[PDB]
Order: sequence, then C-alpha cells, then structure tokens
Amino acid sequence: KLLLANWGLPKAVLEKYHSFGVKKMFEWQAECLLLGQVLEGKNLVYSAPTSAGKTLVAELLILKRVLEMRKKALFILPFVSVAKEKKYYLQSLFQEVGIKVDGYMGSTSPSRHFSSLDIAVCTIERANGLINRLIEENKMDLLGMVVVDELHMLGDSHRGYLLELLLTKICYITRKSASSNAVQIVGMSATLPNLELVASWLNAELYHTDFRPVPLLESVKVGNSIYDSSMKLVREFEPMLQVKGDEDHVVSLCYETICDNHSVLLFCPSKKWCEKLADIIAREFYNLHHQACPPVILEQKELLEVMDQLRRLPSGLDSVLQKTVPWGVAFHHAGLTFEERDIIEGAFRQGLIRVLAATSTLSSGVNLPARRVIIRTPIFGGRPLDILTYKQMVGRAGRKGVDTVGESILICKNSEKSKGIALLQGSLKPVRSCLQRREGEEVTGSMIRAILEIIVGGVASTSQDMHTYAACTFLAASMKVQLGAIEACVMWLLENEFIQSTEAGKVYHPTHLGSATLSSSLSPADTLDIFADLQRAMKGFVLENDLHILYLVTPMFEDWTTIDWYRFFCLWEKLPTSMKRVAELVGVEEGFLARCVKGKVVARTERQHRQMAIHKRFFTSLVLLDLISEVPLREINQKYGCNRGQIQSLQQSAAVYAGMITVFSNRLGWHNMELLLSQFQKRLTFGIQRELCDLVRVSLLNAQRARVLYASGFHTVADLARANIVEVEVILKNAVPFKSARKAVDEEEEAVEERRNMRTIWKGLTEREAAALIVEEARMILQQDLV
Amino acid sequence: KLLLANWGLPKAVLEKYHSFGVKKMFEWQAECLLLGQVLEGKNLVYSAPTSAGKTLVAELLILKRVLEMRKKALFILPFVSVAKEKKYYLQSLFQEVGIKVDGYMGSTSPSRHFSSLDIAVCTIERANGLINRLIEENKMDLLGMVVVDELHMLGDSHRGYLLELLLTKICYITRKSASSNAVQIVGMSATLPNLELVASWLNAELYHTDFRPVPLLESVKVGNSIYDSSMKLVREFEPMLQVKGDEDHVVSLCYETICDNHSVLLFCPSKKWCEKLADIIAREFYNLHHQACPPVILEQKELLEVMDQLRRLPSGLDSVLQKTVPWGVAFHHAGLTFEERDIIEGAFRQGLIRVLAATSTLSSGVNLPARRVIIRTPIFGGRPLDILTYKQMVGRAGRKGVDTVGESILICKNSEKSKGIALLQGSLKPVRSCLQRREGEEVTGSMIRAILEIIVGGVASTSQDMHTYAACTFLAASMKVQLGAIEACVMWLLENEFIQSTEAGKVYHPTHLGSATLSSSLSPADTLDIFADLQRAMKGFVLENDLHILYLVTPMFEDWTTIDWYRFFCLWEKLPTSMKRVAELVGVEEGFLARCVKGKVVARTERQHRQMAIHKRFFTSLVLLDLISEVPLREINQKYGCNRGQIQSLQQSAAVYAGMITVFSNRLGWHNMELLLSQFQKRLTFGIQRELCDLVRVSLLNAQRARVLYASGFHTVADLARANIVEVEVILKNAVPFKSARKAVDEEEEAVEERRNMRTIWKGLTEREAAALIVEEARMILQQDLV
DNA sequence: TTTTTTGCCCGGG
DNA sequence: CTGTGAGCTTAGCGTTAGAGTAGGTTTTTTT
Repeated sequence: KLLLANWGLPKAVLEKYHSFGVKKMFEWQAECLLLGQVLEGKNLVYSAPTSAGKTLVAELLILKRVLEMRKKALFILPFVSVAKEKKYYLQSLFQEVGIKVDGYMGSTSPSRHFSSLDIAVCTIERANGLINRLIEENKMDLLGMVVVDELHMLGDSHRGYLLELLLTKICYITRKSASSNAVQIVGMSATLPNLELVASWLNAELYHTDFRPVPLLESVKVGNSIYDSSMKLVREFEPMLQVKGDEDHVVSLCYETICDNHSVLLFCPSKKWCEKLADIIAREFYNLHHQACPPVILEQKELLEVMDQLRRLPSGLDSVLQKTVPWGVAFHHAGLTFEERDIIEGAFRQGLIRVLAATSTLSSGVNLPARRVIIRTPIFGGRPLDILTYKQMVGRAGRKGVDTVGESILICKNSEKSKGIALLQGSLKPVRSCLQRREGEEVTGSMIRAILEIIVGGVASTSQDMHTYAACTFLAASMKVQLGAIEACVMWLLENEFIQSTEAGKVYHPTHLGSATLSSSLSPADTLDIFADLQRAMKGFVLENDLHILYLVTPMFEDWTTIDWYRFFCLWEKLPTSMKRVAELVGVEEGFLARCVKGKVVARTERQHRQMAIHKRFFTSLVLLDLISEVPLREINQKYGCNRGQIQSLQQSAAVYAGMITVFSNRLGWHNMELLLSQFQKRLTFGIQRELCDLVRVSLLNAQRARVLYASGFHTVADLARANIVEVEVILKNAVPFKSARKAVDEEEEAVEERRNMRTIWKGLTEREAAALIVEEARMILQQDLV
Repeated sequence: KLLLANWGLPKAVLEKYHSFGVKKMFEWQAECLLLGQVLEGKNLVYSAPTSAGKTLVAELLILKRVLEMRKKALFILPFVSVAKEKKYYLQSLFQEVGIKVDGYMGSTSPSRHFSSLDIAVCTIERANGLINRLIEENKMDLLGMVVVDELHMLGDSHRGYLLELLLTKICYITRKSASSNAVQIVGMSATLPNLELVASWLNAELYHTDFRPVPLLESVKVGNSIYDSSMKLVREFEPMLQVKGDEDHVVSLCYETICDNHSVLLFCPSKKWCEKLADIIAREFYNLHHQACPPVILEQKELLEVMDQLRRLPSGLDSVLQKTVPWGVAFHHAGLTFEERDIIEGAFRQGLIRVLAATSTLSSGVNLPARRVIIRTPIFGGRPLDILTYKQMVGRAGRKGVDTVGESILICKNSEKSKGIALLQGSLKPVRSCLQRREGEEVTGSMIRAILEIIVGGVASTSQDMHTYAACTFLAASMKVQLGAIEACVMWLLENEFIQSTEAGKVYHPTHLGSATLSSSLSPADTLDIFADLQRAMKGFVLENDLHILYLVTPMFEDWTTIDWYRFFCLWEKLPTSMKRVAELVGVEEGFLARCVKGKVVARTERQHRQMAIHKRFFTSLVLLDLISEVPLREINQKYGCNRGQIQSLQQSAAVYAGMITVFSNRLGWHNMELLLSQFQKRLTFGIQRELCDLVRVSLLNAQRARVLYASGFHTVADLARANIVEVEVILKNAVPFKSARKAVDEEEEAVEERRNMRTIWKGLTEREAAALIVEEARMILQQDLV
C-alpha cells in the first residue's frame, strides 16, 4: 500500500526518491491521491501542515500527468527563495527521465522559450505574466496543469489576488472554449473554514487533515505559568537564570532546552529587537562559560570556518556576529545580505548555531525547523499578531528526523493574556476576494485590473462577455452589484484611455497604453504614475548624464525606507546643476520639499498625490545613482539611512524595471525613448566579470577605470607595473567621453565647472598625476605579490 | 607613331577605344607620353585646351601602371557630375580586362570595401577624406597612383585647396619615409602661368600645348561693330528681325547661327535674366512661323516627346517650358530639378533643342559643345566676370569635329569696352596657395586644416615634424609670417581643444574632438558650430518630435536662400507649442528675429556670430521638417521663398549630414546621442518603396499611412477596395505612436491641444470618416482601372 | 540688385 | 491606524520606529 514502489513510478524517479528519503507515504497521502476523480483529472484542493509531506501529493500528480499526457505543467510558488529550492529539487528527480525543468524567478529565467520546457516552476507574478503572454500568443492550449501553493492567499491584497485573476482566466478560457479536464488545478493551502467553498469554486475534490509526523505542544506562557491548548495548566516555570531585565525569563526559556542540547527559534517584532536578544543571549552563554550548571558544547572548530566565511564577504563580519557566532548564537532578518542569510541558514540547519532570533523572514520562504519555537510578543508592529502568521511561525516547531516532539511557547503579559488565548483558540478568517466592492465605495483596483487583463488579451471584447467573465471569479462564489461594478470599471478604463469605445451594442479595444500595461505586467495603478513620468520626459530629456534615465527606470516603491526628508532637502540643494536641472524637469520643487521637511505627508488631492509620488521616486533615484557610481555601500547607508539588505532588493528590482519600462516604451511606439533605455539596461548590472578582478586590486582603479586598461592592454598588474606612465596617461585621456573645459557663449560657469570637475580622476587627480601614481601603485602591488 | 595600336594596349581596351574614340592620338598626346621619365614613373604636370583629348594621357598612364606596378590608383575629379560620367566611362572601358573600377562621389559608395577596388574614381573631398582614413588604417602603402584634374583650383578658398593638402600629404609621407616613385602624380592645369612652379613643386615634368581640334574665333561687339581679339573690325552686324525686345539685337545673333541650322549657347548673369531672355527669343521663332532666311525647322514631334517627358515629371511641366521648348529654346538653372536639367541637356545633346540659355551651370560640371557661345555682359552679378569663367565658357565652341570651327561673341555696350576686351586679351592669373597670410591677419583655415590633419591622423606628431611638413607645401615652394603660422595654428588648435599637448620639443595628440573632425571630414571652423549645437542639445533634448533632431542634422549653409525674416517671424509664431519649445532650447528668440525684421545689417561679436548661425540653421530646419512631413513642394516654394532646385540640394545634403554627425558623435563617445541620430538617419531619406509605389500613387495616401496598411493587411488597391471600414478605423487609431487625448495635471491647456490635434487627419477628418472615405476611393478607382 | 558647388558608415540579392 | 519599549548618553533615567515581498526580451560564447 504505502510503499511507494508499488505505485508504478519509473525506477529512476523511485531510486531518486529512495535516495532523497522515506520509501513509504503517510496514510493521508494515499487517501488524498485515491479520491475518486483527482487521478481521472478533476481539479483538487487539499490541506496539510507544512511539516507533512505536502508537496509530494502534487509532485506525483505532475509526474503522472506530464508522462501520461505530453502537455506542460506550470508550478506556482509564493516566493523566489522557495521557487529556486523547488526548481533544483524537482530537476534532480525528473531529469533522468528527460523532463526539462526551469523557472521564472527574480532575475533568473529559462535560457529557452516556454515551448521548450516541460515543467515551469515560477513565482505568482511570473506565472500571471506567462499566462498573459500565452493568451497573446494564443498558445494557451499548451498549458496542461497549474499547481498552486498557499491558495489561501486568494484574499491577500498586497500580493495574492493575482491568484484570483490567474485561475479565473484559465477557467474562463476553458469555459469560453467549452461553451478530460483541459487544465487541472491542484491547490495547496492551510486549512480554512470555507475551504469547501474554494474547492467548489474550482469544481475540485477536497481533502484536509490534521496529521503531522511530529506533534506540537502549543502553549502560552503567562507569568510563571504555562497553559496548554484548551488552557490546561500543564506547567509552571521558575527562572533557571537571573538576568537584569529578563522579566519574561526569555533567556532561561532558551537555556532550559540548551541544557538539553536543543535549539531555539525566537521570533521578534523587529530587526532591532532580534539584534538585542541575540546580543543578550550570547552574553549569558559567555557568562555561563566565563563564570564556570551543565556544560555548553559548541564544536567551535566548525564555527571558526563559518565565521571566517563571513569575514570573506564584502559586508565584513558584522559587529554583532563577531560577538554572537562564536557562542553558536546568531540572528537572521532581511537586513542581511543574501549570502549572510544563506550562511546563517546553513549554520543553523547543521545546528552549529543554536539560537536564531529572527523576524517573520523565517516564517515564510525559509524552512528552518527547530525543536522549540518562541514568539516574543503577541503584538507585532502595533498590530495583533495575525492568526495566519502565528500558525506559520509555530509550524517550524519539531525536526522530522532529529526530534520526537515539537515544542512552542508564546510569551505573553498578564494583561495581554486574552490576545494569546485568542491566537491559540482562534482559526483563520474565511478567505474572501479582493474583487468585492465595498457597498458604498469606489470599485477596487483588483477588479479594474481583472477586467483590463482580458480586454487587452483580445478575450471577452464585448461587455456581455465581461459579465460572463465576472461570473467565473471566486467573488461570484463568495456572494452565494455583481453586474453594475463591471460597467463602473470600463468607465474608469475609458476615462483614463486604457481602452477605446467602438460602436457595434459596443466593442472595446485596447490602446497602446492598454497593451503596455498588460505586457509589461505593471499594475494599472502604477502605469499612471509611470506614464506621467515617461511622457513628461519626452518634453525634455537630459542626455548628458544618467540621472534622468535612472528616474525613468528606478523602481516604484512606497516607503522603500523611512525617508529623512530634511537630509533629502540638504542633498538636493547640493546637487550639481548638471543634475539639479533634471530635478527641475522631473518636477522636484523647493515648495514641496519645504513642506515635507516642515510637516506631515500632504493631504492627497490628485495633484498632491502625483507630486508626492515624484519625490519618493527621485529619492530612490539618487540612491540608485550612487550604486552605479561605485560609491561604497558602507557610505551609501550613511548617506540615505537604508541598509545593505534593502540595497540588494533595489539592485534586484532596478535591473528588472529597466526591462519592463523598455517594453512599456516599445508598446507605446516611443521607439526613440526605448533606445535611450535599452542601452541603459546594459549598465544596470552591478557584478563584475573576472576580467578585472586582478586589476581591481589597484586602489586607483574603479571598475570603470580597470575596464579601459583591460580593454586597451589586457594588462595583468605586472603589465601595469611595466607600462610607461605616458601610455597610461594617453589611455586615460582616450578613455573618458569628450567633455569640454571650454566655456561656450552664454553658458553659466557652473555648467562648465561641473564638466571640468567631472573629468578629474579621484575632486581628484589630473591624469598626469594619476598615470604616475597608478604605475607606482602597480609596481608596489607586483613586488608585494611576488614575495 | 600616332596609330594607337603601336603602343601595346591590350586588345580589349584597344577595341573599346576603337569603339568609343578614334584609332590615333593627337600630336601633343604622343609628344607628352614620350617624355622619357614619365613612362618610367616620373610625376607629370601638363596642360592642354579642354577640347583636346586631355584625359587620354592620364587614362593611358593609369592603365599601364595598374598592369605593371599592380597597385591601386585614385582618380580625383572636380564635381560629382564629372565624377559619375568619368566613372561610367572608366568602368565601361577597363572592365573587359577585369579592372575593378568604382568610386566615391556624392551619396554613392562602392559595393565593397576600399581594398576591393583597383581604380577609385573620386571627388576632391571623398579623396582627401579617403587619404585621411588610409593613414588611420596605415594602408597608405596601397596607393600606387594619384591622378588629378583641374589642378589650377589650388587658389579657391571655399573648396579645392584640399587638392594642395592631399598632394602635400602624399609628398611628405613619401619624403619622410624615403629621406619608381612611391606614388605617381599626374596633374592637369589648363595652361596656367607659373605652371613650371607647380611642376617643380611636385618634382614633375612640365608639358604644355595650345593644340585644339578646332580653333576658337573669339570676338567682341560694341554697338553694331564686332571686333577680333586683335581689335580689328571683322564685321558690322546686320540685325535681321530687328526688334526693341533686344536693344543689342542678340536675338539676331542667335537667329543668324540658327539660319546656319547649328546650335547656339548663351550665358546669362542671372536665373531670371536667363529665364526672361529664353522667352524673348522663343516668341521670335513664333513670330517667324506665324508670319510665314527660312523659318526655324522645329521637328516638333521630337520636341513634343521631350515636352511630354517634362509633363511626366513628378513636379510637372514648367509653363515657361511650354512657351519655349516647342520652338527649340530652353533655359538652365541651379533652380531646376536635376531631372529637368538632365532632360534638357540630353535634348540639346541630340540637337533637338537648338538654343539654350544658362547661368555658369554650363561653364563647369558638364560638356555640351555649341557652335556659337554668347556672353551677355562683361559684368556677372555685382562684379566683373572672372577670366577663369570666361575661358571655360568660350571653350564650349568645339563640336567634337562634327563642325570645323567654333565661334564666340562677347557683347557689351559702348562703355567698358576695354574691360570687355580684357576678357579676350587677358590670360589666367598666377596660381597661388591660400595657405598664405597677411601679417595683420590670422592664419587661414586651410592651413589650420593642414596642420590639424597631420596631428590627428598620427603623423608628424612632433613639433619639428610640422615644419618639415610645411616645407613640402606649395606655399613654401612658391616662396622659393611663415615660421609663426605653424605656431599660431598649434595655439589656435589648443584653445579650441582639437589637440592635446604632452611634454617630452613636445608631442601633440588628437582629442576625440580632433578625431571626430577628421572622421566626419567637417571643417574645423564648422565643427565649432556643429559641436556647440550638440553640446547645447545634451542639456535638454526634445524627444517629443522630429524638429530638434533635424536641427542637429540640418545642413549648414551660408545664404542657401535669402531669408524673408518677416515671413519667418510669422512662421515662428505659427509653430505648435512643442515646436516653440524646441525654438527655446536651440536659442531662437524674438529679440533676434524681430531685429532681423527691423534691419538687415548687424554687427557681430561672438554672441552674434552664434545667433546668426542658430537662426539661419533653424530656418533651414523648418524646411526639412515640411519636406519629411510630405507638405506639397508647390506650397513649400511659396511658403519659404524657395525653389525646386534649392529644395533638391537640401534633401541630397541632409541625407549626408545625418551620416557625418553620427560619426562625429560616435567618436566623441556620446553613444546615446549617436543612436538617436543613427536611428533618425533611417527616416531622413526620400525614395519610394517598390511594393508601396502604386498603393501610395493611386489611393492618395501618405507613405506611412499607406505603409501601415501594407504592414497590417498587405492590401493592394484591389484589396483596399475590399477592406472593412471598422477594421481600417481600428488600424488608423492604433497605427500611430500613442498620444494621449487627456490633459495631465500641471500642464498648459494650449499644450494638450497639440497632442489631440496630432491624431486628426489634415478637412480635420475623424478616424471614422477617414476610414469610410478611404475605402470609397479605393473601390471606385478600382473600377476606373478595370474599365 | 545676385552665380554653382561638396563632406558620412553601412545594407542589399 | 493600530503600539510599546526601546533610546539617548553625562548622568541613570528620556523618548518612539516598527516585517517581508515581486514584475522584463533577449539570450546562452572569448580576447
């Protein structure tokens, strides 16, 4: 029965599973795969805890369908991190049968067009983008299957409502062609009260189970007392350690199980709070070792390899990590460089680290199981802790093979107790659409996009079809205004020129501003703020410097950071007129910055909303300029107050926004603006090729400078030590694009001073000085390397 | 001796000469080829009257050397019309031997890279341009021969001094290398004085003849009395058909030779005076036949075919050609189209036209003999006629031995008789080099080109090698201020950033602006303006429309027309609000336009020297904007005060200026601005697409408005007659680049009106109405073709 | 109160 | 928005910011 070898897998995949793990399925998996019609081809929704073999029940369906029918699966995952991990995992299983597995995730994408793949594993908005493009190609018939994780995100508005739109399009196009399942939807979720509604919407079969291989003792600590689920008072605890201001004994709650050689995962409200607790915990591991209780075992021979591997990173070994990592204490949050996450994840996954204070980043996207989970408060960011967040936090408790029973302890004040009791006793709110109009309110951005994305694809081009599409949404299940809201959208789309009216009844056609908003996969709420920037550049584009191209290209964010408007006003005042003119043409204005330094965010009329959206995008441009200007990432974080983890997210985004907005300007037909961006797409790439890595040892070589030496002479630093200073000076003078020292007639001097100060090679040296000093540096580097 | 077959020509060329020419040389041709060292590879400078077989000597020397030395030869010719004719001759002559003959002239380029050619037939600046690039590619060793026509041109300031700069380079690059010739030079110089000096400068043989196949009977008329050049009276004239319509009775002097039934040619100081006087003469041939020496034999059947060929002209038959051409009278201007000029010449070349009136456009650039030449006055323009122009006029008398003698008649009133006679009794002034200076004067721009070009090409870079170059000039040869002239050049080229000074004498290197000058082959004095326009565009470029890029690629002229400043000032206010913004950024201003309306004469400081060039260029940009906007030339002429010759020169020059300024911008490193210009150069062309030609012809559709139909549905006229009006309406809506109809916030209402106007057609049709009308015209005219 | 003339790399079948 | 303990700093008791997350066509290969 449960032994997987009986299920008829091809031996290569069976042997790969035998290598990867258990040969026998859990009983719930055998039931769920033996519902009456899921194997026939009917859609499915199911739920199991994250500790269960959740994805196996999809993988065996994928393996069957892609082998039994020569059609292409589309595996939709909530985050790039889990998408990358699942890509490599699934590649390892199927590759010996010849299934081509590749993914759309972050900046990475398949080296071949979708028609060559067999299983595309991708993030949600990559999948919706691919669905839009499959519609534009009308090649949708290729799509065999959609596998959806976290289907309970149907109601999440920041991201997730895309899952309504995406599944609705597949239903509608199937129903449009209908009026043996063409596209099977397999939807994985946490258990919901109305899960059978989602299953009924998807016409799906249903399974859900409480089964988990490792059981969880949930609890709330209040005072000394620990209450089990159903508030059974199982235990009282007394402080094994006495610590100044550890009024909750949070260190002792760690130490108690550290005495048992078991690890602790400690979720906190914020990054600052994680650093403070990783500091405090490491100080007590130090004190216990210094005042030398049971002994503490560390295997520091391994921690020195981890901590040296951190020292190699251009971040440097962070001042907190210097203190904590030697003791097996770490911290983990999205302020860390991706490599620092992967190092600290790996060190905790092997258990070299024993305590890891973390934000929600270890709740979603990072599967670090632990014996004991702790949640430092019921309040997060002044919210009550979300019930979905809590039940995803505690799902980390228990380690499959290393441990027998999982433990979790919420820490709660006596006055807060009702909130903790609610978190344990409560259950997830019923999932409900974002399409639903609130009774008296303006129609929602999810509905506006949901209507635009069919019209622009040439699907449901007449309004009677739009009512037929609305009847496919999950909203049309949640209600059992449904007609009147649709014609309130087309008014908004018409009066913003996303679509055109045509008589005969009527037919609606996409404008270029339609096709651009669709095929760049921007949101309609963004392409107004982008178009008001792109079109205003057509009226006067500064070509002598990058800042205006960066303002068009820089990612849209709201509150990318807390912004110091006063330092931004001090910064804007300092800009060169070469660049301050770009601020004027963009519309940055002293009358607006003066308000934003003097007072609150302006009340948002459409004018004041636009003028606010301009400045936050400009501030993000000045950061993004400094990144390409090779200003030290240590300096940038002083200058703008962001931190190194945000910068890598900005680098990841700006490299993509250059690509989107090129397609946006292409679809508008503004080909003369496209080329000015399609060239800049070559320069938003921040990692050097190995060509310069030797030359980059020379302190006077910016990569922009090493670029011309290697292009001119293939130089090894030995060659730069051999080179004649006169040849370097001429190579330097033939490196920079020509910019006069001459003042032209009716110029202001500041506009040419900034042409002169832009040619000195650091302010900085003149080339006659630099070309001597760089040969003297190179010959010193050479003799230091040869010894 | 003189029988050509004895000279050892290859039979293919010999038979081609037997076909095209005659089997014998003239006496002077043999005597010159028998100059002992010439056939050994000595340089030669020779003269023969232009009606003799001047070029046969040069052609025979090329043919021999390319067979024997087997090195590539460069044939330099004064004008593109002369170059094209001599290209087809040399190609048709040599190609049966397999000599790869092609050339560089006008917008033309050879079908393969230079090294593929055996002969390059070339205009002066395509040759001096080529010589610069052979030095950059260091292929100078390839150049085995240079052959030069009109070597007397060295004294022109506007042009042709390049023929000193080129030959001085070849001399210097020989003598510096050497201290059987490295290059053989053959120069033709039309019987100058000081011709021994030119021969001595090139270290060449001197050869001269006055031989003519038919003698020139010069004469001069005052009153009724005609005098020989010796001022003997030859005749008193009898003005048959006496009329007050010509107070000098030149109509009778034309009719006289017309009674001899031979062609006559008349040179006139002005287009309108030419155009008037052709009408006057034609109405007397009308008067003869309407009254009826015999009447003029008209052969009207051929003239009606010629006149129908003018009716077939895209610009239609000129009403003045309706008057004159049926009588065998025509006129000839730079103001005609080039097609009309070629047609009218050909009709005269076949002798169908028997009288032709011209400006100097028949002095130089073409050779069409006429038995009698008439010169209307000793005064041409505001000044006495140049004796060089007189000789090239009267040289037209020899009808290729189809007639036994040639005639010339200078005509004047009783005043200035001596200054008239001085054209007959005078001879060419001494040739000289415009590299010469006054003491109270700047070093001339032709010297600045010389001493710049050596530096930038990477030759003679040392401060003493330039004085070694100057010793090879024809200036220095003529002198056997000049020592300071080279130092004045280097100071001027430093202050204009064309060169860089490096220490340890000193060694000078090109800037990018140096190499950009030479690579574009612009003048230094032009490049100060073409750069300042580009440098100003970098500070704020209007991508919104075509006008601001046209201002950069607008051909730069002095007085390409008189500018009717009041009509231009009216045409300035009529510019749309976006185009009136371009006028701000380039610096067009009412405070200058109104001042040119107020008064023609202005003083000029450096500000005013730029301001004139800005406006004179901008006015020419407006003409280009209309020409790409498909405005009818019938309007443009009347709108700007322009004619169909000036327009045609501006089209043919603009296609080259967008070429040069790509290569100018590319090598300044402004690769963003380069790609805009390189993109726009793909639009700045005026040919007709093969497949669209009939579609644009029949339906009266603008080229892009038809092209998108062929792109969107491949319609022929027979298919557009079937097109659905709603489908065409949707195409008409989405064919254009997106211009939003909505006003933005923070925008002038007078600005958005433009963007909504741009989508209208012309009148002022809606897209609905145009999409109806276009289908009606297609389906109606389909029937008119089928009937 | 007014004459004629020239420059550039690159693609095509 | 909501909240609270962290933050500022000389001292020893003043004053508040605060989670994580993502979209593009061409292109893959070197001096």
